[PDB]
Amino acid sequence: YYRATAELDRLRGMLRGRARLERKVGLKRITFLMRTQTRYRVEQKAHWERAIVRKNV
Amino acid sequence: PKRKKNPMQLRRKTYGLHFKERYLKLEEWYFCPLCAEPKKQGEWCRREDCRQIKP
Amino acid sequence: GRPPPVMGHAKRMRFAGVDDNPSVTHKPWDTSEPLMADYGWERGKLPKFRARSPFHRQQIARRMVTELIRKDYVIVGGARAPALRILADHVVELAKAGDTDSRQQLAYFLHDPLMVDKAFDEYPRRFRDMNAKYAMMTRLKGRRRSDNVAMYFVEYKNRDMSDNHKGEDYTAGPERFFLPPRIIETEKGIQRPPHMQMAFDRWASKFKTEEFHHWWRLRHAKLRYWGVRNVPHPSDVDPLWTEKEEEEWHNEMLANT
Amino acid sequence: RRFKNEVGEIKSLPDYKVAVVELDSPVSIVFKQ
Amino acid sequence: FTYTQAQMYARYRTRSRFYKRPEKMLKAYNVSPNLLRLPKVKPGLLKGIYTDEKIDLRDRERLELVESIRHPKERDFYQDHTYHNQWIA
Amino acid sequence: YNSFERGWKDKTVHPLDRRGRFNLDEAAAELQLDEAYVASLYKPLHYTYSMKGQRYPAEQGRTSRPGSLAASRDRMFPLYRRNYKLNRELRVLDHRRISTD
Amino acid sequence: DRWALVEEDGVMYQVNWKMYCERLETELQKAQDQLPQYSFMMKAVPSAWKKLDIELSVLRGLSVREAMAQCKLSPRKGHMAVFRALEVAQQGAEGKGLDKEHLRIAYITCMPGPTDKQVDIRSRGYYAWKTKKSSHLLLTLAEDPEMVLPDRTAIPYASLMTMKRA
RNA sequence: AAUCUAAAUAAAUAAUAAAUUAAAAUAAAAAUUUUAAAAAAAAAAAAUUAAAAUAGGGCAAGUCCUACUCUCCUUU
RNA sequence: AGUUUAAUGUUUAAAUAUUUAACUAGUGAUGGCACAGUUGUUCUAUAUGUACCUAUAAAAAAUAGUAAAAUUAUUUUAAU
Ligand SMILES: [Mg+2]
Ligand SMILES: [Zn+2]
Repeated sequence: YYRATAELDRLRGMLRGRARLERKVGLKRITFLMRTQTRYRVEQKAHWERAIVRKNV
Repeated sequence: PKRKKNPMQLRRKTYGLHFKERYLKLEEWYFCPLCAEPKKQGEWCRREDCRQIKP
Repeated sequence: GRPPPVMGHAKRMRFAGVDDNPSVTHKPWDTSEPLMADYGWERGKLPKFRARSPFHRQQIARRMVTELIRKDYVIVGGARAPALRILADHVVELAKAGDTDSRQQLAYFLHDPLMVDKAFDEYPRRFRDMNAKYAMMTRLKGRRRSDNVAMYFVEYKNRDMSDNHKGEDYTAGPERFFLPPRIIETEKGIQRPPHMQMAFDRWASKFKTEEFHHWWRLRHAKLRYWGVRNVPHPSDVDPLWTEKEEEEWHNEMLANT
Repeated sequence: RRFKNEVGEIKSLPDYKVAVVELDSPVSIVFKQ
Repeated sequence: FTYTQAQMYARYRTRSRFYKRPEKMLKAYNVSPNLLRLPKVKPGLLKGIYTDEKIDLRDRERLELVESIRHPKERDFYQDHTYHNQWIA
Repeated sequence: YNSFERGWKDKTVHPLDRRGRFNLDEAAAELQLDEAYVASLYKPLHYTYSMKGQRYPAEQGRTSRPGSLAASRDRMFPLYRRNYKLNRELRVLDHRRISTD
Repeated sequence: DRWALVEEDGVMYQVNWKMYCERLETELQKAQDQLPQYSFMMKAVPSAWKKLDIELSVLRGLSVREAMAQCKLSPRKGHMAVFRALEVAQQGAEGKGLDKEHLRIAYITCMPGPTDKQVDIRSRGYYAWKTKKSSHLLLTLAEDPEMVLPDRTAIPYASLMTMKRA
């Protein structure tokens, strides 16, 4: 099981306090906050985002 | 303690007027004209001049 | 209402008025009594500085009064000072009255008899015209290094009307603790009552030996066994008093020669 | 006598036997400086 | 903290650092990896920790100055002996 | 404590026992009691006779240090050297007193 | 001869190294001492970092004539350790040419340092290692050119609201 | 009534996945409720989080130990 | 005035201490050396025989898949 650490290891630089300092809590946070974006983005962002465009027109 | 505290928990410690007033306050002072040493008011030396007339 | 709102007994606080109310209990709210073992934060009680027991506190009230009389200044610390100055205004209230009731009511209280022999002689002469506030409570500045207890300098009032401490200086303590205190040079021409300065060197005589210079050497081993930082080894604690410091004083007793 | 040499091994000298003899007429040594 | 109603950025080198001190990078085979590229200028000048006097209170000179600092209540024991018999080699 | 800062000092050494300065050997001459003996009465019996006792370690004196010479327990505390004549004369049973044959 | 590459004209030059790092160690030194600063590190200040350091952030950014004052008053240990420097550092600063008066405290930071391990013997056969802590004290006296040393000879503000108007 | 401050100093322990959520109310669905959801909106005490340790159960496989008309050797 | 109780203590100053109740009369017993592990000793409680008697110490790979804890290398290319 490969946590893609070197793909997240340099991106904790924009998390907040405890996540940046320690690694096994830093990854766990981002590899979740990343794991929910790319799940929010595929199935949920449109049917929200395409409702601002409908509420506008 | 059933949890460790992130800094934002340790940092709230430093906002109340209990931390500030205990550690982070500068004392008001002035130069004892007789001893030329810094001094607070209401306190004097063990010395005749400092003890007869409070500098 | 008809009964007191707070019945017979309840401790109000430090910083609270008397709020007199009909009650069976007895409260002084006045402390004109001399040399009294009424220590407390109330009104009719002098401040109870901390100690192991109201007995041991009374034992601290003895060696801190008999050392203010012995040498007119004692650098006392914390809530002992407001508790001592009221014992310096009592000793004079005991030394002024004079009757052989009082001279014992202080004899019961002082660890040493020469003090009750002193207090009754200088103080009637000294404070013949002062009628209250005989002790001056001037606070030293640097809080103790061993704890933040404050250090007040309680000294008896006017000494220029004294007979024992006429023109002494207290800007600094005696060099070896058995050496008499430095004198103001403007009044260097002062001699003392003999019974005061002949009994002193009787006491100061034991530290001028070598058996105390062994108890001095030794003590520095205790404070290291108990490890106390910054205590020189008993191998470089060369004596306080010595033969070179002998020659001056036997020739400083030229009066009896 | 025992001690630690600058290296660190405890280099204890051989043991001996103080024998305080007591002569009749006292003896002395002079040292001119 | 500090802050005099002024947003000085914060407590400087203090509050956050004292939370997880960084593990010390160990040498492999005693090698320093980029030794053969970085210059030989004394490290006092490399990252910037350039100090005019590095006074050292771990010294027999300043033993009086250390004993000047510590609190009288800070009793230190075993001044004239040690619990472990020092004469065992 | 007239210190203003307590310590291993300014702890008034004897705030009692004001009758100092005892000339023991001088007084021991009046009692005719072996001046070397009388002075031993007034120090813990560990220090003079061959008795089980507890010594402080600084009292023992250190090896020759780089800072200080070898300070033996005697040359710093002369009046604490045990006197084993005075021990034996007083405390131990001599062969003489029980010699039977 | 080891060469360290430097660029001079857009191309890099295989310049000798022993002569290149002797040019740094003289330049970086000359680029550091000609400053109006004075950095001074006291080490093994016998105090933990939690304590010692929070008593520094009161001093960070104070004139040394004030810092040497706010230190001598407070009975804390952190203020007595730094005051040990502010009399030694300025004692060395005045040699560098730095002013005795206009000198400031630029950065006064605590540096985590050596930590002994002492055996502690808790009750009921449990042990827990007490670690006697010690820190390092990094102090950079800088020089403020226009710093007006305020007159401190009037009782803090007994000069008013305690003295009657006129 | 007594003795057991704060502060200054030295600096350990259980526990620690995280928290910005935690509150609070209501329904739940397998459960005690906790979640999910909706909808809100410094110091003492021990109501909740594990304020507890550790006892209390009963089941499973494993071993233990004691007992006698029915099993079996080393057996004196 | 050290011991059948009770309070405190509850990682405690103690891997049993502080205070205290009770008890206390031993010419028959804290004690010379003597008994040792399928066994000693037992005024017998399956109690103890060096601070859990399941003795210590030592030597094994016993069994533990039969609901214990684990079993290390992303971007794949046929289903139940
Ligand atoms: Mg999409
Ligand atoms: Zn002064």
